[PDB]
Amino acid sequence: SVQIVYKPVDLSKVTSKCGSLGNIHHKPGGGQVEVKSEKLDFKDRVQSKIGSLDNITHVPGGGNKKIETHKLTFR
Amino acid sequence: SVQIVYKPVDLSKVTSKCGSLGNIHHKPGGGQVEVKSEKLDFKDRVQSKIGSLDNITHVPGGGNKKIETHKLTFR
Amino acid sequence: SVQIVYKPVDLSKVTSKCGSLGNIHHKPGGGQVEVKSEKLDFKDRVQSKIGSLDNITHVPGGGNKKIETHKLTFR
Amino acid sequence: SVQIVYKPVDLSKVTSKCGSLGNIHHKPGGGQVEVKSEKLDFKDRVQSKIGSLDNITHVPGGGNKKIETHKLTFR
Amino acid sequence: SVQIVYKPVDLSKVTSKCGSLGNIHHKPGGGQVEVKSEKLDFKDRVQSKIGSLDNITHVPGGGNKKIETHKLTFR
Amino acid sequence: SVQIVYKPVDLSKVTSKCGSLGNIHHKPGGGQVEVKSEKLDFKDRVQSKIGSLDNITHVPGGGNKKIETHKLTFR
Repeated sequence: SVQIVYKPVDLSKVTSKCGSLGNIHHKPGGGQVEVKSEKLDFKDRVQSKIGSLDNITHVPGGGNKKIETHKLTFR
Repeated sequence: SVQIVYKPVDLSKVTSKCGSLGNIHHKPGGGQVEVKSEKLDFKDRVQSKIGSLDNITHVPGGGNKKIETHKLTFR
Repeated sequence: SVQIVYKPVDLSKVTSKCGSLGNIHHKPGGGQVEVKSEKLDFKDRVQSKIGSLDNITHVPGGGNKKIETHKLTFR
Repeated sequence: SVQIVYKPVDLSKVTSKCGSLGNIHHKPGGGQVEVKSEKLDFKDRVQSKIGSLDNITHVPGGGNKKIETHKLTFR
Repeated sequence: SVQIVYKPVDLSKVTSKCGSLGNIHHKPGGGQVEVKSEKLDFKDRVQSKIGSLDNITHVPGGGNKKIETHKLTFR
Repeated sequence: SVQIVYKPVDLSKVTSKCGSLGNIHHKPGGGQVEVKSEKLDFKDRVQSKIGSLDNITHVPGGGNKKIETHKLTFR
């Protein structure tokens, strides 16, 4: 016969104090984008992008990530 | 015969203080985008984008992510 | 006694042929203008301009200037 | 006694042929202009300009200037 | 007694042929201009400019300048 | 007594052929200009410029200058 026991335990305190978060700035693609094209011959899929794209400005006043995982297999 | 036990336990306190979050700015695609095109011959799918796109400005005054997971298999 | 004579003469033909004037373009101030200002103290005249201004696009299909002048003094 | 004579003469033909004037372009201030200012103290005149200004695009299909001048003094 | 004579003469033909003027381009201030300023103290006139300014794109399909001048003094 | 004679004469033909003027380009101030300033104390006139300025792109399909001058003094 089989006897199995699991006792995970945690208290942890993942913390982040700030007195004053200030004055973040972000200027992607300030400048000028130009794209000329003549006599182009494609015989398959095309994807294009031009300009400012996919620009993130994440500012988590927190941003305290915490993660956990627990597997327990038996055959 | 089989005897199995699980006891996960947690108290954790994922915290984020700020006194004052201020003054975030974000200027994607400030500048000018131009795109000329002449005598183009496609024989398959086209996707295009031009300009400002997909610009995020996430600002979680919190942004305290927490995650957990628990699997328990038996054959 | 005094005897004075003036005989200016001209035929000149100031010419400009074009077969086809085409396709002029002009994009001033394509981009973005921003102007922040805090705690400014003036004790005299101010002039300001912001943006697109005073942009000319002269296109004289002719533009044949001709000029002449004639003074004739006596004391 | 005094005897004075003037005989200026001209035929000249100031010419400019073009078959086809085409495809002029002009993009001043494509990009982005930003101007922050804090705690400034002036005690005299201010002039400011920001942005695109005074941009000319003269395109005289002709542009044949011709000039002349004639003085004739006597004391 | 005094006897004075003037006989200027001209035929000249100032010419400019072109078959095809094409495809002129001009991109001043493509890029990005930024100007921060803090605790500035002036006690006299200020002039400022920021950005694209005074940009010419003269394209005289002709541009045949011709000039002349004639003085004739007597005391 | 006095006898004076002037006989200037000209035929000259100042010419410029082109078959095809093409494809001129000009990109001043492509790049980025930044100008920070703190605790500046002026006690006299200021002039400033920042950015793209005074950029010419003269393209005289002709550009045949011709000049002449004639003085004739008597005391």
